[PDB]
Amino acid sequence: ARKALIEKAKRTPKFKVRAYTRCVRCGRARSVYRFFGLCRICLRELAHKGQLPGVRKASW
Amino acid sequence: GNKIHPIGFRLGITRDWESRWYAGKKQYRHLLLEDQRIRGLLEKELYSAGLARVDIERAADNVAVTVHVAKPGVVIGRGGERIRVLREELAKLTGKNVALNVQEVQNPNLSAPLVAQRVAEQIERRFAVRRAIKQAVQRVMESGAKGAKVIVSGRIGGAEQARTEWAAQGRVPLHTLRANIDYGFALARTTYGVLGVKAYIFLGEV
Amino acid sequence: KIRIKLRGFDHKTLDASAQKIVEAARRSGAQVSGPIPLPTRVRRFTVIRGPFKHKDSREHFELRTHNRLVDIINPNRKTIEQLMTLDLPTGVEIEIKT
Amino acid sequence: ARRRRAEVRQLQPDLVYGDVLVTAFINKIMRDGKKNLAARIFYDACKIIQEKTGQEPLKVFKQAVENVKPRMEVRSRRVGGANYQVPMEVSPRRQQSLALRWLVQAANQRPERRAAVRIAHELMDAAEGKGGAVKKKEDVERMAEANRAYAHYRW
Amino acid sequence: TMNITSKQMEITPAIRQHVADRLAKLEKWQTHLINPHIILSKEPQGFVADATINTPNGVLVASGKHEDMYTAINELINKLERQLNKLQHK
Amino acid sequence: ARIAGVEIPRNKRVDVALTYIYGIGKARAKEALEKTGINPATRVKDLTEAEVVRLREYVENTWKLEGELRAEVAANIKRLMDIGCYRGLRHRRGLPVRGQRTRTNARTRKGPRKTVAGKKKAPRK
Amino acid sequence: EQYYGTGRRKEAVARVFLRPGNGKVTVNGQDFNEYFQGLVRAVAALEPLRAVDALGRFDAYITVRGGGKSGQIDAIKLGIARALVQYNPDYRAKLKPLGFLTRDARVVERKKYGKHKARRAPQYSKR
Amino acid sequence: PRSLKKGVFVDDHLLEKVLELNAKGEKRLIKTWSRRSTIVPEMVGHTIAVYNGKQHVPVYITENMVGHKLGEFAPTRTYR
RNA sequence: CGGUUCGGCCGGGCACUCUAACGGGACUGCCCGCGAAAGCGGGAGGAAGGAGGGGACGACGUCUGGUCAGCAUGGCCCUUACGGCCUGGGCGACACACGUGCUACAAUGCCCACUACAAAGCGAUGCCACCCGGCAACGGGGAGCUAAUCGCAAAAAGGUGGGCCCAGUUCGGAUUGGGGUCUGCAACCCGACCCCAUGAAGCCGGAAUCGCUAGUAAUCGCGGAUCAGCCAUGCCGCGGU
Repeated sequence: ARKALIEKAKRTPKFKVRAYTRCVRCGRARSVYRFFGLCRICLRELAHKGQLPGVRKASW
Repeated sequence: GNKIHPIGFRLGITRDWESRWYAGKKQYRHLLLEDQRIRGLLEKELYSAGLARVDIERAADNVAVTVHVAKPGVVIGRGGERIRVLREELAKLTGKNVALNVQEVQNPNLSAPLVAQRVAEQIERRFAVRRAIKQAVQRVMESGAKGAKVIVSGRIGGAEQARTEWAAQGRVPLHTLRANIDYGFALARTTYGVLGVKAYIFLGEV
Repeated sequence: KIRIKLRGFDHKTLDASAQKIVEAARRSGAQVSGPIPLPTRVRRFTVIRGPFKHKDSREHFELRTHNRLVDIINPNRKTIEQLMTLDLPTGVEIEIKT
Repeated sequence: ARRRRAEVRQLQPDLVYGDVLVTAFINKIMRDGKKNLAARIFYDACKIIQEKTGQEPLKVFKQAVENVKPRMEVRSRRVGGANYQVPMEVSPRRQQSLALRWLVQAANQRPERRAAVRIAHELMDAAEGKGGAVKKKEDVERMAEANRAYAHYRW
Repeated sequence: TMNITSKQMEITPAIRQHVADRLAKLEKWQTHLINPHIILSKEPQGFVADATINTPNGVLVASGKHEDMYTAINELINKLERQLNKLQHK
Repeated sequence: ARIAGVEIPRNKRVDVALTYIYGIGKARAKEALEKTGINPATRVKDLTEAEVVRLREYVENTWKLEGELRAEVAANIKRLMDIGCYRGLRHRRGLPVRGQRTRTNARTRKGPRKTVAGKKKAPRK
Repeated sequence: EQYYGTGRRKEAVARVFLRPGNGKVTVNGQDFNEYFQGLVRAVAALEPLRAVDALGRFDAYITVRGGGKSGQIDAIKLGIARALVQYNPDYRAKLKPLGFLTRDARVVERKKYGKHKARRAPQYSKR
Repeated sequence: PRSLKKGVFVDDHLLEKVLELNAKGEKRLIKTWSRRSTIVPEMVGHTIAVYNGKQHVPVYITENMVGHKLGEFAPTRTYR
C-alpha cells in the first residue's frame, strides 16, 4: 500500500487539528473503530479467526 | 459468501483463545494494536521453527506467551542462545517486563498449523503438483486422524481458474458441535500467484 | 484501606484463578470481601463479510467481560506481606489501588 | 402455513364490562397498538347510545350481525384460463368478526371530526341503511346472481 | 423517463435519440414504468447492455451481450418489449 | 381589534386575540397583558375604547413591526441581495441565506414546487 | 414475624412487605385510594383479594421499582401467591382457579438487521 | 445569523502583504488564495484578487460590501 | 424491634430485589381413540411444552455476478515523470425521473401543573451533580468517576383537570433577514443548536406496491458506536404500551 497520506499522522498535523481515526493497516477513516483501530476490512477476517481476547459472535 | 470458521464459535466456549489475556481499557487501541506490530515480526522471524500454536499470557504488565514449535528444544539453539535474545528482542519494541515461555509440538500429523506450513514450503521453490494431492493425505490416517477433508484455494501449478480438492471421510462434521479441529495460518507465497491453506481435520470428541 | 480490582475473559480460568489467591487470605484476614462477579461489560462487534455491492453480508461478533474488585480496608499482616503480588497465570491486569 | 392449522387463543375478555365480544373489535380498533387508547374511546361511544338513542348502549346486542349479514363473500377459484372471485355459502363463523369490518371504513372516510363525534354519527347509522356499513354491505349481496350459482356446488 | 449510464463510454445524443426514439414508439407498451435506468458495459468478447425499470405493479429486467454495442442496446430493449408482452398475457 | 393596520382579531377571549395577530407571539401576547394589568381570561369586544386606549398607546408603542415593518419587509434583505451577496449571493439570486443546501432542503426559494424533469441517468438515490 | 410475597412482570419487580392491619395499603405515601385515580387497569392488581375476600384483613407495603408501571402493576399477582400461600399454605386451592400469577413474557421483540419492529418491513416500488 | 463571538478570522499569512499597501506606500492588485478572511476598516477600498480552488476572482472591498469572511461572495459552483 | 434534621440517614441480618455459578429442570415420564408400528388428537402439570420463543449455524453446490481502488496481491501500463509538499474548490449545484428514511393532514391535538415506571452501556485526558448569571443554546469555582456505590437523564409517551370547537385549522412544520453558542489561529462554501418575526404541500393522495402468525404490527421515546468538532430523519441495541 502507498503512504501518500501519513504526513498527517506525524504527531499534530497542521495547526494541531486534523485527526480522523483510520485503520491500522488499511487506511479507511470511513469504516473504522477508535477503541480498536481497525476498519471492518482487514479486521473482519481476524475477527472469527481467533485473535480477539474473548470476543465471540452474537446470535439468538 | 457462506460457511464460516467453525472453530471460531468454540474459541470462547470450547477452544482456548490465542490472544487470551486480561488488561482492558485504553490498551485495546494502542497496547493491543502493538500486539500485531510485534506479531508481524515474530511470525516472519522464525516461521521455519515450525510453530503450530501461538499461546499468549499477557499478564498484568507482565506478559508471558508460550508458543508451541515443531523442532523441540532445537529452536532454543545449540544449547540456548537466541532464546535469551528473544526475551530481550521484544523488549526493544516493548520492554514491558515479559517472561518468555516456549513448548514443542508433538503429533504434527494432527497439527494443521504445522502441516499447513509444509504447504507454503512447497510453494517457495516449486515442489510436487498433481501427485502432491494425496502426497499429503497419507500421513493423515498413518496415525489415526479420522477424516481427510481439507480445502485449498485454486490453480494447479499454473492453471487459469481456481479449482478445489476433493476427499471426504471420517465423522468430522461442521453443522454440529462434535468435531474439535485445529489449524494455523499458512500464507502461500507463490512465484506465479499466492493462494490459501485450509488444513482442518478431526482432533477429538468430548 | 486498600483497593484492588480484577478482569479477564475466559471465566473458566478467571473464577478459577480467583480464589486461587482469594482463599489464600482468610488464614489471617476477617470474613474477607467474597466472590463478587460484577457485571459483564459486553462488547458487540460486527464484520461486513463482503464489501462492494449486494448489501447482504455482515454478521456480528462479541467479547465477554468479567471483572472483580475485592477491596479489603484494614488488611492483616499475614495477608499483606503474605500473597504480596503473586500472579503467575495470564487473564487479569490487576492494580493494587487503595 | 400448511402442515398445521394451529389452535386459536381465546382473546382476553373485557374488564370494565367483562365480555370477549367487546374487546373483540377493540383489538383491531387499537391503531398502532395501545390498549389504553381504545380502553378510553368507549367512555363516550356507549353513552352516545345511552344518550341520543332512546335506549341504553347495552340494548345494542347483535346489532352488528344485523347490519352486517350479507349472503355472499370474497373468495377465489381457478378454472383453466380465467380468474373470477367465486363467492358462496356464508357462515356465522366469520360473520361475527367481519361484522366489525365496515365499522373501520365507516370510521375513517368521514366528513366530521374526532372519533367521539364519528362514533355518534355512525352508531345510529346501524339500522336502516345510511352511510357505508349497510350501504357497502348490501352491495356485497348484489355480488350474487351471476355468482349465486356457486351455491349447490359446496365441496 | 430515460437514464443511460456506462463505466466505459459516454452518452451521445445518437445513443440517447436511438433509445429515446424507441421509447416514444413503445406506445402500446405505455402503461407504467417510473424513471427507468439503462447501463452499458463491455467485455473482450463484445458489449453488454443492462436495464431496470420500476413500475406500480412490479419490476422488469433485461440484458444483452451482442458483439455490437448498438445491437446489445437494441436487444436489451427488445426484452423490455418482449417482457411487457407477457405482462398482458393472453 | 381595529387599532392599527388591518388588525381585526375578535369573537373570543383576549388572551387568544393577542398572539392572534401577524406580529404578536409569546413575549408579546400575555406578556403585554401584564404590563397593562389585564387577565388573559377576558373578552375582546367587551373591552370598550377605554381598555383599547391602553393598547392604543402602550401596545401600539411597538418598534418597526407587522403593520409598520411593511417598509423593510424586503429592505431587511435589500442590503444583502443585489450587491454581490452570496444570497443575492443568495441575494443576487434571492435564494435561502442561512446555512443550508440548495439541491434540496431549501426548495422554499430556489424552484417553487413545480415538478422538474427528474434526472434519468445519474443515480437518483 | 409476618411473611410476604414479591412480584414480577416484564423486568419489573416489586417488594411488598404485607403487614397486619385494616386492609387498604398506601403506595410510598400515596394509597391507591389517593394515588392511582381509579386507573382502570391499575385497580385489578388485587383481583385475588376481591376473590378470597381478604384485603380488609391486612395492610401490605407498597414500593414498586423497575420496568414500566403497566408491567409493574402486574408484578403483584406474583407476590400475592408468594405470600397469601406462604403464610397461609392452605390458601393454594382457590389460587389455581385464577392462575393470573403467570407473567406473560410478551415483550417488545428485539430489532433485527434493519428489520424495524422485529416483524415490519418497508415497501417496494417498480419491480 | 452567522457568528464567532469575537476575533473574526482574517487570513494573516497575507495580511502582512495586504497591509504593505498601507505601511509606507500604496499599490494596486495583489494576489490571494482564500475565502475565509475578514476585512477591517483599516484596509478598505483597494484592488484585490483571490482564488477559489482552481479559479481566480475579482476583489475590491467597498462600503457597500461589509468585509466579512469573503468566501460568501464567490464560492465555487458554476452552472449554465 | 429500636431509631426517624422523615429523606433509607442509623443500629442490623438473612430472607428477598436483581445480579453471579453449578445442579436439576420439559424427552410427554402416566390414560385412551386411532396403530400394521416406529405414531396424529383432550387431561396431568410445572416457571413453562411439543424442534419453548430467538439468532448465530448457514450442506458439498447455481448464477461462470460483482470488491485487484482500500490488505494480500500474476501480469501488464508511467517511467522529469498516471512520482511529489501545499493552499482552495465539486461530492450540501441544475429543467428534471423515482428509491431509501424522517416528520405531518390532527382536534386522538395546542399548550399549564405535578408524577408512578425498561434494557443497555459508558465518562483517562474523559464526563457532569451543585454554586450564580441566565429566554437558553451557554458559561466560570471545580466536588466527584477507572465506578451495583458520583454523572450522563426531574426517560418519552402516559395519567387528572384547565383553558381550545373543523377553518386549511394555537395541525404540520419546508421556509427568509437580524442576532447568539460549540469545534476550530477558521465553520462564505457547507454546522446543528437559543431567541424575534415567520409559515407552504397537505381533509388519506389516479394506478401500483410492502411487512408480520405475538407480543405482533403499530405509536412515543433512550442510549451506544463512530466522530477531535459538527448536522443522525442512517446504523446496533432497549423499552412504556
